[PDB]
This record gives sequence, C-alpha cells and structure tokens, in this order.
Amino acid sequence: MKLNISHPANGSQKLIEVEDERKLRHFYDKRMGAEVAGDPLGPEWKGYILRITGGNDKQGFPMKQGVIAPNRVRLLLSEGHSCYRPRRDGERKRKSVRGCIVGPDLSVLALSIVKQGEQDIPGLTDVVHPKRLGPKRATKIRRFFSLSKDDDVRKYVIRREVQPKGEGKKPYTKAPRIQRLVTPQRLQHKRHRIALKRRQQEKVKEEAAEYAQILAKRVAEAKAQK
Amino acid sequence: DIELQKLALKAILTWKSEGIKPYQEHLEYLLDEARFKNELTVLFQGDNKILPEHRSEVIPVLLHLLYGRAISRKGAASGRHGLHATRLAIIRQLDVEDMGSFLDIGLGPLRAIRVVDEQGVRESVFAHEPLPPRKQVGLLNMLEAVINELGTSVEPYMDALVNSVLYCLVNACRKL
Amino acid sequence: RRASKGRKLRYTVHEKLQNFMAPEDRRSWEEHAIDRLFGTLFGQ
Amino acid sequence: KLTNPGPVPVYTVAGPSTARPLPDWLLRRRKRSAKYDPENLNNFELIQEFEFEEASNCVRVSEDGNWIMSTGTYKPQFHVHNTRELSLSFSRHTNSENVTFLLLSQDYSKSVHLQCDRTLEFHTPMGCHYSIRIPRFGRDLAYLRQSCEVLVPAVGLSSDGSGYGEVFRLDLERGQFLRPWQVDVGEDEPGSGLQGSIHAGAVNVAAVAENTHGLCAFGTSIGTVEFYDPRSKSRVAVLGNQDGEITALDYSRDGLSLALGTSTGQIRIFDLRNPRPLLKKDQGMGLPIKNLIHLTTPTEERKLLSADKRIIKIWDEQSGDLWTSVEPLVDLNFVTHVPDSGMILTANEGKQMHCFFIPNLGLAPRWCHFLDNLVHEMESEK
Amino acid sequence: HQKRLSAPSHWLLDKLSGAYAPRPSTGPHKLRDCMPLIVFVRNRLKYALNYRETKAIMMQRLVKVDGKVRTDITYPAGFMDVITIEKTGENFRLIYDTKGRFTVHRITDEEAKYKLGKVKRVQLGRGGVPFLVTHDARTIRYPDPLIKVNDTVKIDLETGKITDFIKFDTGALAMITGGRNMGRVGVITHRERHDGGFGIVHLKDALDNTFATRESNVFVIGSEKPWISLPK
Amino acid sequence: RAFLKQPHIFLNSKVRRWYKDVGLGFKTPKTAIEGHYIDKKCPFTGMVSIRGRILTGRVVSTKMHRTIIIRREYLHYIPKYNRYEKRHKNLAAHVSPAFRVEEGDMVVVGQCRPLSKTVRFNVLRVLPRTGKSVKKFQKF
Amino acid sequence: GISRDSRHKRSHTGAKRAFYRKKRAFELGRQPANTRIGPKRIHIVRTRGGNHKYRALRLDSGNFAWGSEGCTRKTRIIGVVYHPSNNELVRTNTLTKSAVVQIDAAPFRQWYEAHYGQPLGRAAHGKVDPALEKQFEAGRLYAIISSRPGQSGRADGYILEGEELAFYQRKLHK
RNA sequence: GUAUAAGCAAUUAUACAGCGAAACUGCGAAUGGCUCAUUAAAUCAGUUAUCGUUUAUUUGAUAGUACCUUACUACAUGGAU
RNA sequence: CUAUCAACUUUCGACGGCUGGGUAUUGGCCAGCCGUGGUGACAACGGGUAAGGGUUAGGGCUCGGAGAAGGAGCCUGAGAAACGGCUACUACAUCCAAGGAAGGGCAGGCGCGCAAAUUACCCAAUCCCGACACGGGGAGGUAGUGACAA
Repeated sequence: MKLNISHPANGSQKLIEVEDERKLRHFYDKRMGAEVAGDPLGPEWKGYILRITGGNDKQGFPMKQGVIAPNRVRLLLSEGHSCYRPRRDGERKRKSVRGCIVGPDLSVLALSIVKQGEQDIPGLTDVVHPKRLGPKRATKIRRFFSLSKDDDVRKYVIRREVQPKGEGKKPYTKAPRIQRLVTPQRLQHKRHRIALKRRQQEKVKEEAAEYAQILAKRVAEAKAQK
Repeated sequence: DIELQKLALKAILTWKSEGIKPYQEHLEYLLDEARFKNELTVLFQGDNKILPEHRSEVIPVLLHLLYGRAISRKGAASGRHGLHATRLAIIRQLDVEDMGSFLDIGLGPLRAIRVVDEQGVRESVFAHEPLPPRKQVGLLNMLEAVINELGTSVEPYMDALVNSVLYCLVNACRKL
Repeated sequence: RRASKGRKLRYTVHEKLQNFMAPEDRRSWEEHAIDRLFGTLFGQ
Repeated sequence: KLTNPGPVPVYTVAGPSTARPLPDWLLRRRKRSAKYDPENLNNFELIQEFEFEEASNCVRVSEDGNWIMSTGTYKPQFHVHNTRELSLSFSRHTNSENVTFLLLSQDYSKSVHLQCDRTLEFHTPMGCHYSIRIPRFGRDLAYLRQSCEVLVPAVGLSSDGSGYGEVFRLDLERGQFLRPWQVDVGEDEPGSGLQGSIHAGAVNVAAVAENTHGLCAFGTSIGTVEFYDPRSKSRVAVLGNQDGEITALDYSRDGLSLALGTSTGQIRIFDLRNPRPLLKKDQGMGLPIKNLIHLTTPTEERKLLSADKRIIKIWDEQSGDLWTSVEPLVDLNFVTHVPDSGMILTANEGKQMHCFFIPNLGLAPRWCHFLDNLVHEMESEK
Repeated sequence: HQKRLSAPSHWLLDKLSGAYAPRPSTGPHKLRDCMPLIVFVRNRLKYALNYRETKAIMMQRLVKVDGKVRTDITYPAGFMDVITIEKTGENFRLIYDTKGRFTVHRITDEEAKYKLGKVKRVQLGRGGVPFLVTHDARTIRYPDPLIKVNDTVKIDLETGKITDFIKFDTGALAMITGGRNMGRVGVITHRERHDGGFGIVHLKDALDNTFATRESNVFVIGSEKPWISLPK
Repeated sequence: RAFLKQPHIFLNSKVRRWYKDVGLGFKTPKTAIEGHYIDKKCPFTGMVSIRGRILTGRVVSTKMHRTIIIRREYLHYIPKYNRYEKRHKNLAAHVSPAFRVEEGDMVVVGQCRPLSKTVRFNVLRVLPRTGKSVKKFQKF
Repeated sequence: GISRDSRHKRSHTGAKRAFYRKKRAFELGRQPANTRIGPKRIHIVRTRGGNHKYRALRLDSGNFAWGSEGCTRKTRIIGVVYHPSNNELVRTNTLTKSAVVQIDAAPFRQWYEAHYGQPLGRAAHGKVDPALEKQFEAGRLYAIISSRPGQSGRADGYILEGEELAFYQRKLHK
C-alpha cells in the first residue's frame, strides 16, 4: 500500500513504498478526512499528523468521499462530483468506485501532512515548490502585497524572465496583463455610456414636447373646423 | 451593515440563554438576505409565535435586528417596494409595547427631548442641533410610517412623538 | 348512464392481469384454533 | 449526523438540516459562487440521491432487504435503490402523486400502488402493466398473500344495494373485481354526489397478518374497527367506538394483540378477545397520529408511534413506559424499520428522506457495516 | 434551399443560375415579397459575378440600404428600399411594372434622401406614447395624430422623422402590391366595406379598366403627385 | 358548485352589469341586457367573441342544455348524374338563454373559439317560422 | 403517458378511428400538482419559448384583497373549508383556483383599526356587514383563492363579502 | 470575451500590445439522408380565424426612478476552477 | 367502390353545462357534479386496399405515416418525446492478468461448381452552417465503361 504523501503548505509531494501491514494497521477503518498521527509509521515521523483524502484500490478504482461501503460499490455520478468528468453536458453515468473505508485491499493512499513534527522528511519538507502563477487581478495583487493607494501595481506586478531562441539572445521579461486595473479608456467608456443615457432621454424629452405642441395644434385646427 | 449584523447575532447567541434558545433559527432566517419576507411572515402569524413568557427576553434583540433590516440600503431596490414597503411591513407586523421600545431604539438623542416648557418656547433647545438632517429625514419617514400603521394606539406615546416631530418642523422652518 | 369512467365495477376479466402471482399459503396455525377463535370471539 | 437525546441516543445520519430550505437552484448558486467551509467529516449521505426536491410519500423495504422503493411527489415518481450497490438503481415517473405502494415479490420484481387519480398501477422491471381505475377514491392498500387479492378501502358509501361502505377486493389469479366487502361507515347526506361528503364517510386503514390467521381488519372514520375472515368473505366483529378516526392498525408477532389509534392521538393496544384495552396511551398534541408497528429489540418487545408533529415515540409494551422520543424537525408521512434492526426509514415533507439509527435497539444492518463505527466516532467526539 | 424554378418568378433568374437559388434571410420584408442583396447585385445589376465576389463587396462597407450599411449577403430588401452605392454614387429603388416584376430605377440624392412607406398600424407603446408601424417594420414614436391605418408616410431616412403623409382616399391614385391584378398603377375610385373581413376597393387605371383589389394589397403612392420617380 | 359571476365586476360595494355588443349589425336582446342569468359562453355576457364565418340553419334537436343541433341542407352536384343532390349537415352552436328558442325556426350563428368538440358557434338572431319535423326539406 | 391529443376519443358522429400516430411534444400536458399547506415549496418548470412557470406544491401564505375598502395583505392560510370540484380535495387540504379557505384576519384588523379608528372584532364610513363582523370576532375569515397556484406559484385571492359570503355560508352548512 | 504556453518572433521610455497551440466562454448538429406493417375527407387541397397561443435569430425603436437614522462611516468588489 | 354492412356510440365520455388541473393557449383534453344523449336510408357505421394538387394552346414544371436490439422513464434546447444521449429490465456480442470494462448503423461481394457498368476527382460554380471575408458540407458538377439500342 504505497502512500502519496503531500505537504500542501510547502507544495511538495512524494510517493512512499510501504511494506509491513503491521505498521500500516492504524489506517484501517478510517474514513476519508480523518486525522491520524504518523508516529506509528516511522521513527522519523515523530510529531506529525496527517489527513487522508482518497486513493485507489486494486483494479484501479477511485475513492469517493462520502460513501460508507467498505467494498467496491457502484455509484451513479452526476456532473459536479469527483472521480468523473462528463463526456457530454447533462450526463449521469453509473461508475464503480471504492467507498471511504480504508481497507486492506487498497493500493495507494493519498495522505496530506497538516502539522509537521520535529524531524524532517528528507525529500518532502526540505524542498520548497513555489506557486506557478502569481495573482493577475489588481485587487488581489493589492491584497497580496499590502500596497497603499499610491503604490502603482503597474510597477509592482510580478515579472518572469525567459530566454528566447536565436542562439542565445537577450533575456526577455513577461508580465501578466493586470485585469481589474482602471484606465482612462475605462473612464471614457463609462462616461460615454452615461452620455448615451442622457442623450437618449434628452431626445425623448424634445420629441415629447414637439408632439405636445403638434397635438395642441391639431386639436385647435379640428375645433376651428368644428 | 449585514455582515456586522451576522457577527452581532452570533455574539448574542453566544450569550446562551433559554429565552433566545427556541428562536435562533428564526433569527438567522430573518437575517439571511434571501429569506426576509418569508421569515417575517413565519415569525409573526405562524405556529411558532413569540411565547409571552420570555417575550421580554427575546423582543429587544429581535427589534434591533428589525431596525437593521429596515435601515439597510444595500439590498434594497428602488421604488416604494424598495425599502418603503419593508418599513411598512415591519411596522404593520409589530406590536404597540414593542413599538414603544422600538421607537426608543429609533430616537437616538431625541428620546429625552422637551420641546415646550412651563414657558412657551425653548430657544436654547432649538439653537443646537443633535442630529444631522439625513438622520432626521430617516427618523421622520420612519415615524410617519409608525403613525400611519398605529392609528389610535398612539395615546401612550404622544409625549415623545409630538416632541420629536415638532423639533424637526421648527428646525426646518428656522432653516427656511 | 351516469357511470362509464370506472364508476361501476365492470366484472370483466383482464388479459394481462390474469396470472400474476401464485398463492403461497403462509399461516402458522392449523386453522382449527383460528376458526374456533372466530367462534369464540367477543360474541360467545 | 447528529444525536438528539441523552439517555437513549438517536442518530439522524441522513436527513434535512433545516426546516425551511431554500430553492436548490439558489443553494447551488451560493455554493459555486461564495466561500464556504462545511463539516466535511461527519457530513455525508449513505445512499446517493436519496431525495425528491419537493416531498416524499412512502417507503417500504423488500422481503429480501436488497431493494428500497420510495415514491416522491414532483414529477411524481418512485425511485428504486439497490441497497447492496448503495445507489439509485432507477427512477420511474407516473401521472399523479402516489398515495400508497405495496411490493409483491421478495425483490422489487412486482409492485402495485394506489395512486391519487383513483387508480391502481402495476409495475414490473420491464415497464408498467396497464392500470385499473377503481370506482371510488382510495385510502390505503393491502394484499392477501395466501390467496392473491389486493384490496383497497374506499371513502363514501356504496352506489346501490346497501349504504354500508366498501373495500374493493380483486384477485390476481382470477383478475376480476370479486366484490366490495360491505363495511358500514356511517350516515351521509342523501343529497350528495357519488364521491361522498366533505365531513365524513371514509374507510381508512387495512391491515392483515401474513404469518398468523390473518383477520382482515378495517378502520372507519367514525372510529370503528371491523374484522373480516378470509375463506368466509363476511363480517365477524365490530368493536371499538372511539372519538378519533381509526388511522392506526397493526398486529403483533404472535397474532393476538392489536394496536389501533385515534386521530386525537390516542393509542389503544387491544386483545382480540378482551374488549377492554390492554394498554392505553394518550400522547403528543391534537395532531393526528399516522402509523404504528411492533418491533423487537431481540430480547424485548417495543412499539412505534408516528405522528406529524415531528413526533415519533417508541413505547414499551410489557410496561407502557416511554422508551424514546424523536423530533424529526419537519413533517413526516410514513415510517418503516429495516427488517434487520435499528434503522427507521422515514418519508417526510422535506427534500431529503431521513433515516434514524438507534444503537440501543439493534446493530447496523448488513449493508452499512461502518454505521456502527460512525456511532462509535460520535461517542469519541462526545 | 429551394430550386430556381420554385423561387418566386418576379425576382428573375435566367436558365443558367444553376438548379438552386438563394433563400432570403430573415428581415423586415416578407419572404415572398423580397429581393435579396446578392440577387440584386449579381443577377439584376451584374456589378459582380460570383458569390465570393458579392461576399467581398458586401464585406467592405460599400453597399448601403436605406441609409445604413448592410453586411450580410442575403439581407432582404423587398419594396421601395433605396440602395445607395457610393463608388458609383447611384441610388436604386425597387418598384414593380405592369406585369408584376421587380424593376430597378436610378435616382440621385435629392429624391434618394427620403422613403415612402405604407403604414401597417398604430397603437400606444410603453409609457403611454403612440407609436406607428410601417410595412418596413419601422416603428416611429410620437407621430402625427391624424395618420391612421393604410396611410402613407414620406420618411426622412436620416433622422427617421415623419416628413409628410398621404391619406387613403377615393379619387386618389395607387399601386397594387398583391393579388391577381398585382402591379397595375391606377386610381382608387371606390371602396366597399364588407364588414366581417376582406374589404375591397374598386380601382380603375388612367385608361378605363376596372378591377377589384383588396386594401391589404393596395399601396397608396399619391393622388396625382407621384412622389417617387416612376420609370418613363 | 360554486357561485357564478361575471369575471371582473365588483359586486359587494357599499358606495353594475357589463354586456358588450358583438357588432356586425346585431342588437343585444333585452333578456341579455337586464336578465340576471349568467354564463361564460354567452357572447353578450361572457368573454367569448365572434369573428370569421357567419352561418344560418334550422334547429332540429332543441332538447339539450343551451346547445342546438342544426341541419345544414344544400344541393350536391354529382357529375355521374350531372344532377343536384340533397345533403344534410349537422352542426352545433351554444345557445344563450337571452333568446326564446323555437324548434324549426331560422337561426343565424357565428364562428367563435372552440367551446367544445362540436360547439363552435354562437346564436345571434332567431327568426320565428312554422318549421315542421324531419319530413320537411328545404335548402337553407 | 399523459397527453392532450384528441386521437383516442371517438368521432363527432360516434365513430372510432385508428388514426395511429405518435405523441409529439406540443400536446404535452404535465402532471398535476396537489398544492397543499406547509412551508413554501415551489418547483420551477421551463416551458415552450423558455418561459418559466412556477408549480407551487406546498404553500403557507398568500395575499388577499379586502379591496372593498382598498387594501390587501399577505396572510397565512389555515386550511380549506370547501371546494367546488372535489370533496377529496377538501379532505386533503389542497389549494386550487376558486377555493374558499379561512385565512388569518390580523393584518386586516390592524389596517382597519389604524385607518378608521374604531375597534373591530372584540364613524359612519367605517361600517361592516355583520356576518363579516362575526368572522372578525372569531378571527378567521372566509376568502377565496382565484390565483392559479399551479401555474403562478402564489395563493392570492379576494375576501368573501355580501352575497357570495352568505351563499358560501349556506353552502358550508349544506 | 479570457493568453505569464517555462511558444515564436522585438525593441527604443517596460502593466498587456504582433502572431498565437491548448483550455474556459458563446454558437451549432429539429437534419442531409436510410428501413417498412401503412395511412380511404381524420391527414391533404382550397378556403378562414387566432379578439385562443408560442417564437432563438432578423430589422426597428426603445427603460426619468434619486434620497429614504450604517456616519464617532465607505470610496480602486468577491470568491472559485 | 359496396347494403352478403341497418343500425352505430354510451365497452378509454357518447352529447352537454358548471367547477377546477394541466397545457403556450382554446377544448371531455383530464378529475368531480348533474342533465340525456349524439349518428343514421339525403346513406351513419362497417368492409375492400388497388394511398393527388397547382402552374391551363400542349407536354413539361413544381409541391405532396411509423422506426433507428425491444418495451418503460428521464435529460438539453426557440423549435425534438431528438434516438442524440443516460437510467433499470430483456436479447445479443467483445477484451481480461478472471477481480473487472466498454458496445450495438449503412454501403460492397457471393447467394450453382460458370462470370459481365467505377471500391474515380474535387467543393471548381449554385446553395447551406458557424465568434466568422479565411473554417466546414455525402446536395452538386467533372471523369471512366457500353454492339442493349440509336
């Protein structure tokens, strides 16, 4: 039963081969999401606690959160559920999955370190993995960087450097096109919008007044006929 | 502010009391901004009316929440159906002793005001303003709704109502 | 007649409704106790 | 999954959390739009798609115990769940809101239901054999099994002959409507339509023993219980003048004691030979009681009461004391226990059809094994 | 995707446009009473040759119908819609003839500036304002209060303003837009009510030929006053 | 049954009767004007309007609740005989309690929205004659 | 199963025709909705043209018009008392169109005592029919439902008054 | 409409800019056509009506709706994939 | 076309009216309530299966139910009960490490052991569908065979 160990804070992960079901025995009959200490696992794992988040048993079936059958079971998955992507829209498909009950017939267990211990897993917690992309919209950049009102996200955005082809040319920077950034063109867009509103209401006021004097004119002519 | 309302109501429910205990679902459903009219009409004239035993324990928090939902400008649409029908609904469903405690909540500084003395006028009162005119507009619309829904039950509340509305009218005509 | 839409019991055999279930006799009593009890109800 | 009382804990493992839930559309908009953080550990459901989004009417469990059939009201359907596969097997629509359904086979392979448009519908896996309209409106359903015959009680008084009242009984090896059994309901207005009057004129409940002698018991709206003997096809007894309408009727495992109930909310446990009530309990408030069944915690015998005040009361029989009371927080329209032990599947008004687990009554059934470990975890957490 | 023969026989196609024929798109004019823009360009005017050529011409802002640029190929332009082409600077108008076929006329800007449209109906719009429905599916808000059903309106085509109106009148000259006597310019002499549906007018020519056409098909052009330049 | 009513006229006020004319050169009868009878399928009391075809005929079976059966006779040309042949057609029309029904009379009916499987017409003006039974034949 | 086509019925002359075709989509008629009293349960149904109509299955409150004086109020619904179609519906407490039902009187009495002044149900313009006064003294009025609860999603109707009021009292006593 | 492809191709004031795979978003597939027990004024054809209904797309116009006790305030909006 | 079809309907309500439900809407279309019908020797009803209209010298031209292995239910969408999908039953068939997984039509050849018209090319023009001048089209044209004739 190999364990896919993931440190979500540091953003790292590693598969670990595990023999000795006598060592693994504390995992049995534990639901997905249950907190379990790693002190029974290894002497390096002193002071750690980890949650489980699923896995795959033999014959390769996923493990869906929220099913109490310990064996392999046969659900009917709709669109927005796990362990299924819809082929077409509005599709409900019957698929077989393994219930949340961690039994002996599993093959990989997805485990996530939530509180570390005093010792360090060598390939897991020492290695940091950054986030791939920084924030793009202006307000989220502002919340990320704690900037003031005068502090210019245009010059405080994240930059990334690459090298192009052409036999080692100059390095080349890249910037993520800040979305929620107010520009004079946005200002003129809103201004032209309300200008269209007031111009239309001005037009209907003018035409209503002219129809008022034309109806007074035609009623006066009809009464002069009468 | 509806978020501050939610946190405040969570604090009042942290005050674990047998009076508030059977009504916490009605409180949170009054507070959820998609259930207001239905939660109101299930609160009043429903099977689970306010029991008169701990009514003196539940009515103040319920009335402050009703004032918050009648003062809210965020979720309101326009027109009379925008917030005016809401105030009319709250005052129509309210009760008269509850209305007295509510107008005590509504008149902030003007609760203990005296417009007339043993002598005629109190120019020392009128040449000092305790309220901004925006709050005066809100108070006065609120009280017009209160009177229009009250009718003849105004009798135990005159000595506050006439003081409030006369102070507003005379400060207005002095501003004229 | 006032009764067409099922309002009178048309005692007519139904083709599909003919042979659904066989009678399975499930009674734990030897029927002598039961009809002696039907004799010795409240009335006797 | 929660725990309501102290002494004998009840566990609502599946069921609605709120009394007035919003539209499911607005709930989905909120869940996919705003930030949420739910109690992901103890929040789940045990059977996928155990709801109907409007209300529910009736649940039964098969004799084999592998099939759960349950009807719901909008796009009026019945779902069938293969409880070994822990999911929805299929879901079939109908033309009106189901009143009462009864299974025939040990599996779901044949079902029947009395259905609101005065109909009896017969369902196979292959489809739906043609319905038969009954003349007068229905109230419940029973099936003589030793001699296959489905019989329905009806409201109002008969057309011609006498003015007693009727239980339409049609056989399945014969096919025809044999004869309505003549059961007196009460006096009606002579100026009236053929479908009775609005105040009274109703037969309500039928119940038949399937292992003992099987006295066909009927219950009528003037508070009057009658008893018909099969193989004789005639009236045997009339007893029990009560103040409430007779709405509760079920026999015991031995075949002697009856437990019937009055819509004021009063249960009387009778013997078939002693006209004095063996036990009497008035309970709850004036809301009418709905259902009652005997059941044995395998040492001791106990009794269910189901009434729409969100009240289900498990009473004792050998003593009469109240063992446990449960408040289902919403309306409820039907109750059933699994034949194993411990779990009460309850059909309600809310979206989610809710089941209770009593650890002190029995174990978790043979298809949710880990429910015992879940109550175990609740005792860990508390 | 009808055949060339099953296409209406008054927007003409010769014996070489293939077995098919375009169908008009959805627009103001009716299906049977339409001339599509590609057929107007390459079959009647022959300012192009091919579907792709007409696609390119209509794709660049070069063909203007009723004062507005039209992009798509099969925009319907049925009846009395001015077609301004600026690179030739010509304006074309669609009338019928005595036989009942589309006839194109060349006009300059002075008479090309305005349109003459028949009033379909009149009602009160939202807000309590009277509005006016032409047969061009044009809605004019705030009209002259005398313009009833089956009137005719001279329309500015630049501001859409009601420049003038002509009244349904016995003793007026008209043009027919339907029926078995379609396209016979003559004078209205008589109206017959026949209350209960399908009122008739009796319309003779300028040269002593009487016939019965229905008001729906009748299209008032002017008492004498041929406000549009009919072909001579 | 419930209480019958015209759809939107306020009765119990402490401070009328609406009836519209069909037009087409028709006059509402006085029993339709003042008679307190009420029915939804009457063109002068209900909301049913008459438009389209206007037909005539002779009633044959007045013994029915406010619906008559009309025999429509006409002359059918068969080419094989090159002769005209009599053909009777059986219509129906909703009869108002405003008029005085007579069997054998001449009745003018008008096309309305379909009120029943057969009832497609409303009666407008009866003309009283001395029409006889089935044995009478005439084109009308 | 449910449809609106007329192929299965007999001819106008009393003939049976095969006329065997398939049930298409525009003769679709959906299943009925027994609108009962409970918390608000409304299922949305999209129909042709993408219109929305609100099938109301469980309803508690609706509004009722006391428009004789010119007011209307949203009140609760206790339970049906009579129905012209089905006594089974009267039994099962269903709300349809033209359904007479006793409603709560408290907002109406509130509006009355607020507007005119005199207490009711405990000058010359504030006057009540005595039967309506008895309804107010009991505190449970007789109103009618005239909104279609199935195809509009709301129970609204006018209060009963005068001739219809006395007619329905007599019908209730029948 | 959404590009930080760790994609190319560049500089003369550096959020983004040219081209742009993948992906999200919007549209589209009420047919082009195949088979076979047939439909005997019900379909169908003329002839009307919709004051008994629906309609994406088309083109035309189109929407006056603030303040209303947060104030000892708020003023570059959120969260997900 | 027929009386070797004179009675038919009420045997899925047959004709009404009232009340509602559902439908986009009217409607016995359906649920209650009551009334008594409605059709027919002027040819109902049944039976037979052999299932035309318009464009007018002419011929030509144009237009014209049920199912996608079988019942049953559901889903999107302005428009479908799409057969496009799913769900359960039934009838088949395939892969496998025997735990499991996906799937169902048309065209061609033989149909004696002895026989005879292409498995062709392109959307080039007319026409259609799309964010859209550029993408995609099983209508359309181009080509090849022929002593059956002519």
